[PDB]
Amino acid sequence: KNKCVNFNFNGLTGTGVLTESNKKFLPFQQFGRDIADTTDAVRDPQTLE
Amino acid sequence: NIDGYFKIYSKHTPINLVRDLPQGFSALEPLVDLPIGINITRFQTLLA
Amino acid sequence: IANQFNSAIGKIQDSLSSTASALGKLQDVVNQNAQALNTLVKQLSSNFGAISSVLNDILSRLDKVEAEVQIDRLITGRLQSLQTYVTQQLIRAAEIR
Amino acid sequence: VFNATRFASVYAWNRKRISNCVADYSVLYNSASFSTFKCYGVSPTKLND
Amino acid sequence: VTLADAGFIKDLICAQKFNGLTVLPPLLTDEMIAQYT
Ligand SMILES: *[C@@H]1O[C@H](CO)[C@@H](O[C@@H]2O[C@H](CO)[C@@H](O)[C@H](O)[C@H]2NC(C)=O)[C@H](O)[C@H]1NC(C)=O
Ligand SMILES: *[C@@H]1O[C@H](CO)[C@@H](O)[C@H](O)[C@H]1NC(C)=O
Ligand SMILES: *[C@@H]1O[C@H](CO)[C@@H](O)[C@H](O)[C@H]1NC(C)=O
Repeated sequence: KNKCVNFNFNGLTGTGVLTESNKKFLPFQQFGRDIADTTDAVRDPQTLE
Repeated sequence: NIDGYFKIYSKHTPINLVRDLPQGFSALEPLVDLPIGINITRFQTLLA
Repeated sequence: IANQFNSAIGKIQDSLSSTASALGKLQDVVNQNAQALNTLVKQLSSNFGAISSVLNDILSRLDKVEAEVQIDRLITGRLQSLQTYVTQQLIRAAEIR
Repeated sequence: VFNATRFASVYAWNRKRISNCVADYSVLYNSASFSTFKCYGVSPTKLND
Repeated sequence: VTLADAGFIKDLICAQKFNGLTVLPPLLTDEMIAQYT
């Protein structure tokens, strides 16, 4: 976290910095998407955070 | 029912009203998806 | 004449303070600058006839050669999308000049 | 899915759901027995990935 | 006038930046423009 990496979640590969979100995801959500139709948030499988 | 998945979305909200379906706004959250695959032509509720 | 000029300046302050109307000529430029860029952001969501608009969703699923038959679509669309925006922007720039 | 003792008739084709499981497709793909193994929205080598 | 960001030390312009749609500043600061005026 707070470091640059090649991420993958579920096959949603990419590149970025991961950081703990204060986005109050409703329990059924696993993604957030930016206006660009690019992901900007993810709910980890092993850790809900 | 979408493509064999029967999906239920719901909301429970407090109110104070004697007449009609409450004018106002809210969203139903997805409660459950089931892979059931059946045809549904028609439906009925259950009382107690 | 001084009283009249000072009065007229008072009427400009009131005119531009009490409502927002005259500045639409400036505002429509800042609006069009943004709207064209927002459209170019949105054009990344476009499929251009590929299996996905998204690149990794192709590259994670297909090999090298079968990806390209999708990827060159996205390239062709995105390159024309930039050329469209740049044609609009060069044209627009002439007005501002 | 491959080892059932009997299969179905095509006028009445069977459909088994798969979920909540781990998928080593190299089992199927490295099995010589298959006259065809053709993938349409994915390449076969990526099925493990 | 009511803009949505203007290149001021980093939202429409978070997304623009995250696609390489950069907005460069003017050469002349709004103070310089006011001074000339
Ligand atoms: C570049 O990033 C650094 C952070 O690494 C910014 O420094 C922060 O500035 C704020 C506001 O003055 C302070 O509250 C923080 O404590 C600073 N953090 C650190 C570690 O220095 C800096 O402002 C950024 N510069 C620009 C131009 O955006
Ligand atoms: C993943 O495994 C860890 C233990 O290895 C456990 O804490 C966690 O609950 C598991 N994930 C889920 C979604 O249960
Ligand atoms: C479901 O069955 C009814 C009764 O035969 C039929 O009218 C309807 O077309 C069927 N729907 C689907 C999607 O098969």
